[PDB]
Amino acid sequence: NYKLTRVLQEAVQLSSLRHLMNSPRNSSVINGLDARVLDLGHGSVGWDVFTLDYILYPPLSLVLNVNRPFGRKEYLRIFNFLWRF
Amino acid sequence: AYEIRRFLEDVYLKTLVERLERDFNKVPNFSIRELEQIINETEVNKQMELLYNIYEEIFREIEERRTNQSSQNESSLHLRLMVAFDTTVYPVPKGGAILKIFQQKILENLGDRSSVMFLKKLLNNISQDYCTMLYEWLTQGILNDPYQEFMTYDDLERAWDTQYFIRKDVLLRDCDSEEDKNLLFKMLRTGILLKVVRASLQIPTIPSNSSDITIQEINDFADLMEGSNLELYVDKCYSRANEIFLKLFFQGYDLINVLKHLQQIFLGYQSGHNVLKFLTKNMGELTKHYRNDNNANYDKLLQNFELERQSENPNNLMRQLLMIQFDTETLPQVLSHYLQIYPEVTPKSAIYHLKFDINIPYPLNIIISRTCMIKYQIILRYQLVLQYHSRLLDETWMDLNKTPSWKYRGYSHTVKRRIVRATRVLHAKMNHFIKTIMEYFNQNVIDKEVYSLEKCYRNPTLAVAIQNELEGGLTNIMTN
Amino acid sequence: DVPMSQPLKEQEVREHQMKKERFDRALESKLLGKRHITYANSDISNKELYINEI
Amino acid sequence: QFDLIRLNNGTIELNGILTPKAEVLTKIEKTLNIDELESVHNTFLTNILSHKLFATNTSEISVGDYSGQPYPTSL
Repeated sequence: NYKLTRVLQEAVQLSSLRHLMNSPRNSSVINGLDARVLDLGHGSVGWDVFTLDYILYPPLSLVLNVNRPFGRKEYLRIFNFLWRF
Repeated sequence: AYEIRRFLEDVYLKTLVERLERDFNKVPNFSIRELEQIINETEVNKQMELLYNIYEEIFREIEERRTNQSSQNESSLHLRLMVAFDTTVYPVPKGGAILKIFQQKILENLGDRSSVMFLKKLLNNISQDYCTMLYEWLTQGILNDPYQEFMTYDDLERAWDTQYFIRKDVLLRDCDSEEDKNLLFKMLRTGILLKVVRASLQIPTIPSNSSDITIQEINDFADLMEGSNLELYVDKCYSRANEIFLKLFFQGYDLINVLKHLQQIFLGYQSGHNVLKFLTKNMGELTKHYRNDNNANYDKLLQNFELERQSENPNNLMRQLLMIQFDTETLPQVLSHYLQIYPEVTPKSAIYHLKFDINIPYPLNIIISRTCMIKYQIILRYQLVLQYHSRLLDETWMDLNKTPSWKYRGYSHTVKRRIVRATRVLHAKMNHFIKTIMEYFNQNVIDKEVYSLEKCYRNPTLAVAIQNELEGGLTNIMTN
Repeated sequence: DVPMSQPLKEQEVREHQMKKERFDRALESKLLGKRHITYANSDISNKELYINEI
Repeated sequence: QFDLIRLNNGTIELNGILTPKAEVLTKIEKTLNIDELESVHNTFLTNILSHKLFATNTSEISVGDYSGQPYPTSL
C-alpha cells in the first residue's frame, strides 16, 4: 500500500508515458495518476483489488467525469473489466 | 463631515434661501403645501434623508462599539511574517469600517438611481484620502497614518526589527475566506518589501523608473472595490514590489553569496576543510567534562574561535558575525522540541551542547528569518557531531597504524586475533557505518536541498518564493 | 459497489506534508509565534486643543 | 567596512543597517571632522590606557592569579 506509489512512478518511467512525466510542461498530466485499493473483504488477492485511478482537481474535475465520489464510477468498472484481460 | 457641511451650505441653505425665502417674500400663491412640494422636487429631502440615514448607521455603530465591550489567521505563520492582528474594536469606526457602511447603503438603495448616484459620489469623495494612503503603502511602503486608520501600521513609533500589525476593525474586506486573506497578505507584503527596499538605499522614496511595471493612482474607489479590480491592482503592485526587491537583493546585496556563505557555515557545503580545521584545533574541549562543569573555563574555546576569525576573509560578513556558543541543552533534547524523538535514557559530550548562530543584519533578516537560522543552527550541530565522530575514527585509525605497539606482529598468535584483530574489525565497521551515514546525509539530503535552492534563484519572481524554497529545504532536512 | 480506499500517492504526499507542517508549527510555537493578538492601551491628543479637567 | 558591535556577553551584530554593494539605479574623499578627530585621539589614548598592563585604580581590573594583584602594580 506504500510500495505501490513507487511502482507507479517506475512503471511510468519504464513506459512510453516517460516522455510525459519527464516533460517540462505536461508532467502535471501524470501528476494525477494515483492508485486505489478496493475493499472486497478478507481473503482477497491484490490482483482483484488493485485498480488505477486519476485524481482530477479543478478546473478539470468540473469538465472530465472521472470516478467521482457519488457517480457510477465508469472508469473504475471499465478498468476492472479490462484488468481481467 | 466636510461633505455634510458642504451639502448643507451649498444645497440645503441654497434651496432654503433662494427658493423658500424668495417665494415667501416675492411669490404670491405660495403656501405650506407648495413649500413641501418645493422641498420634495429639489431632492433636498431625499438627499438629506440619505445623509441622515448614514449618520444614524454610524451612530448605531458607535453605540454598539460603546456597549459591546464583552468581546475577546494561520497564513501569517505559513509565511515568514513577523506581523500580528490588532483585534481592537475602536470606539468609532474608521476607514474601511465606514466605506463598508457606504457600500452597504449603495446596496440597500439599488433601484433608486438618484440615491445610488448620490451615495456613489459621496463614496468617491470620502475615500479619496484612503485611496491615497493605500496607493502610498502599495507603491512606496510609506505609512503616514496620524489618525490610526490604515489596515496596517509600524510599531516602535537599532530601530530595524520592526513589527507590523493589522487593524482588523478597519479592513476593507472581512478577511474570512481564502482569497480575501490572500489579497490582504499580498497588500501587507507589498508594503513591507517596498519599505525594506526604501530603507536599505537610505532614500525617502522609490523612483518611478525603478521598474517596468508602473502603477496608476486609484481615482475611483467604488470601481476598485467593485470586483476583482482590487485583486489585479494589488497583483500589479506586488509584481513591481517583488521585482524591485529581488533586483536589490540579488545585485546590491549579492544574496547568492550570502546564502553560499551561510551554507558553508551551517551546512558544510564546500566547507568540509573548515570544519576539520575547527575540530583539530578544538578536539580536546568538545569532549571535556561531558558538560559545562561549574561554568567551566570554556572561554578558551571562544578565544580560539576569535583567533581563527581574525584570520578569516574580511569580505565574508557571515563568518565575521558567526558567534560560537555553548547551549545548555543537548542536540537531541533540542530536537525533541519539534520532532517525535526521545531524550537521553548524566552529562554528555560537550559537542552535543556546542552551537552557532548569526545575528543576520537588516535587511538580510527579512528573507533569512530566525526560523531558517534555527534550522541552520540545528543542522550545523548535527553535522558537527557527525564530522566529530568521523574525526575520532580518523585519528583512531591513525593511532592504530602509527603506533608500533599495534602494528607489532606477535601476541601469542591468539591474543593478536582476540584483541587487535577484533579491535580493527570493529573499528572498520564503525568507520564504515559513520562514513556511510555521513555520505548519505551530505550527498542525498543536504546536497539535494542546496541544489534545489540553487535552482530557485535561477531567475526567480517572488521574494516569498525564495523564502519558501529556503525554509522547505531546511524542513526537508530537519524532517529527514 | 465497494468501499474503495482514498488515493495512495496523494495519501502519502499528504502524510509527508503534514509531517513538515507539524515541524514548522512546533518551530513557530517555540519562537513565541509570528502572529499574536492585541488591545490598544493609549489614545492621541493634540497640543493645539489640550485638556486637563472638566 | 563592516562595523560590528560586540557586547560583554559575547553577542555581536552589525551596527545599524547593511548597506548595498554600491547598487546603482540612476546616473570626493570621506574625511573626518573636528569631533571625529578628537574622538580618534581620545580613542587612541583610551586604547593605550585600557590595555591590561596600564589599567589601574578601578574594579573593572582583572587580577593576575599567583599574585592576586593588578598587572601594573606588579610591574
